[PDB]
Amino acid sequence: FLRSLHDDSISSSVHPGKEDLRSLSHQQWMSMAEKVWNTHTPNHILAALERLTLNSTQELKKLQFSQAADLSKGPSCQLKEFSEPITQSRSCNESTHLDPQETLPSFHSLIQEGWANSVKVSSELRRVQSQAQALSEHLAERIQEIHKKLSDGSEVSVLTRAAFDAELRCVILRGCRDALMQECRMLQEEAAGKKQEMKLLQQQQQNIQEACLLLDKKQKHIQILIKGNSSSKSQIRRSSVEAQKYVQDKLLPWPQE
Amino acid sequence: ALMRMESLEAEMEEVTEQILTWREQQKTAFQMNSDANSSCITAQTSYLSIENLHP
Amino acid sequence: GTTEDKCKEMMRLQLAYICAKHKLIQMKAKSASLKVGLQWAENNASVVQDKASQKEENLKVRITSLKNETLQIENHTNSISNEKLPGLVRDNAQLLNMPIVKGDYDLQMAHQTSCSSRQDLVCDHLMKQKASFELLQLGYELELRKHRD
Amino acid sequence: LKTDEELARSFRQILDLSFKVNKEISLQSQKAVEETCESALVRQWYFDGSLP
Amino acid sequence: ETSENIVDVVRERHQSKEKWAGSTISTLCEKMKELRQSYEAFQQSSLQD
Amino acid sequence: KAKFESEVLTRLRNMRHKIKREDLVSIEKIIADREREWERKWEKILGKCPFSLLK
Repeated sequence: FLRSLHDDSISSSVHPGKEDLRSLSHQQWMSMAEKVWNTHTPNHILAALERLTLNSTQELKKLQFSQAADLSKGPSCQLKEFSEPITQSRSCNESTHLDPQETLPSFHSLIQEGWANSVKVSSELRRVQSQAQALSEHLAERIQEIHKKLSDGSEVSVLTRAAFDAELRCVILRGCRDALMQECRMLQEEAAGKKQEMKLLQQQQQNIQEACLLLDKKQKHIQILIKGNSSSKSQIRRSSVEAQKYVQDKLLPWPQE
Repeated sequence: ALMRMESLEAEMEEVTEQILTWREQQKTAFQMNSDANSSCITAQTSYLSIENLHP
Repeated sequence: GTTEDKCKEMMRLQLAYICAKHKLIQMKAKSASLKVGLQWAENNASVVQDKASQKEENLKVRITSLKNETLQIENHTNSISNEKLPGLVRDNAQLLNMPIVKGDYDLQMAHQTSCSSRQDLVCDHLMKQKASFELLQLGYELELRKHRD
Repeated sequence: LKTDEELARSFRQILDLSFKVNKEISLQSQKAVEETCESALVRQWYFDGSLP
Repeated sequence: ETSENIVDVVRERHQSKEKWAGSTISTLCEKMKELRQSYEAFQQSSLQD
Repeated sequence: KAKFESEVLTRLRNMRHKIKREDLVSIEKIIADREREWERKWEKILGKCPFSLLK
């Protein structure tokens, strides 16, 4: 019952009608609790509670040892094949396909790959730079050849040379613009192709945040329960003192009267 | 078996040499470009001067 | 290193990439422009002797027209190079961080899940404890009523 | 047995070597490009859009 | 006994897959080959300069 | 055979020591100088830390 209250507090879904069912559950427990106190002796109930408490402590210790063992076994350990298909493994399910848990890569390992990729780009730059220098030299040689053929000293030849240089400049500049646009297209396509991946990361990021909130809510509940249990303990001591005081002050004096 | 282990060691030495050789080649390549850029600043100014044909 | 050191490292990686990629694209554009220039120069080398027979007035008009076209293309090119290109490169540079971030997220999610589970266990224990206390509390309340009768 | 362990260790070191070398070369390349370009242009590359 | 132990140790080293660098799982020999190819490729790109 | 394998082990150790104490120390110093020179250069030009603008 308490767990159900807890899960609800955490899941904020106040379905309208759940209160009738809660009251009933609460009443059911009250009836059961009452029955327990009618059927058995207080001495036996408390004894039972003591035992339940010991069991609960032993369970916690076992869990401590088991989780310590899971942290020290960082992976060298080889998949020992042990055999009988005995346990169903159903547990609360069945589930555990997942353990690809290959050692998630470390920041160091990823960042190393990043720098390796950066070097690939720098290497490509050097290659293209060498190609551009060869082409520039080849173009200069060709322009000089064309200028030598138009050197017949006539005003028309000079103007024809200027017109050539101007047409050539236009073609080169068109070529540069088209190339840059082309490159921009590539960069856009690349960014567009990764846009989905980024959305996914955003979702993950939201999930991480949501999850952080959830952890915080849970943490608050834990703090409440801690306080709650401390208070209950004091109350149990008070309640015990009230019943004893009633017997001493109000019942024990009657036989004399 | 021992021969196979020896082969791995040889390969490791070879890859290590390759990484260090590559590092040296890049150090020379950046020194040569810094010397060439100092020389080439002089030549490029010349050719764009053909725009000054006013009289 | 502090999240801060890692961030710095990532940023460094981006900056190095931006610088290199920008220059690369500039060089790719230069190279492509030279190639087209060379191809054009080679195709029009034989036609230049036949144009020398054209009336002086037509060549002057053409040069002027070409000068105006060149200025327009230059202004478009500079706009692409100085405004559109740097933004796109920067956007692409940020994408370099994707695998690293993903890796971190994965690591965090894994950590959280582990923590949540641990919390659930603690909560469960405390609730069990409360359940026991409340049973006892009810026991005391019930006991006082019978003494009153 | 000692040789086998040393093989794995030695290789991790080689990977670290490769990494630091790649980073070195990338930073040198950055410096070379920055020296050929006017600081104002490069500033536009790195930071233009983030400055008011 | 020694002869057999030595054969096993060497076999395990050649077949064992581990995350050496990045996000990919590989044997020591594979990762070493990859690394070698990468620097061969880098060197070829520098000689064509 | 024991003597030869011992020599192989010594060669691997010498290689690793050479990489760790000689080669990586030199490379890490160059990387640190370059990163500092760069941060100083842009801090002077921008009047603020360059990384704050990218955050």
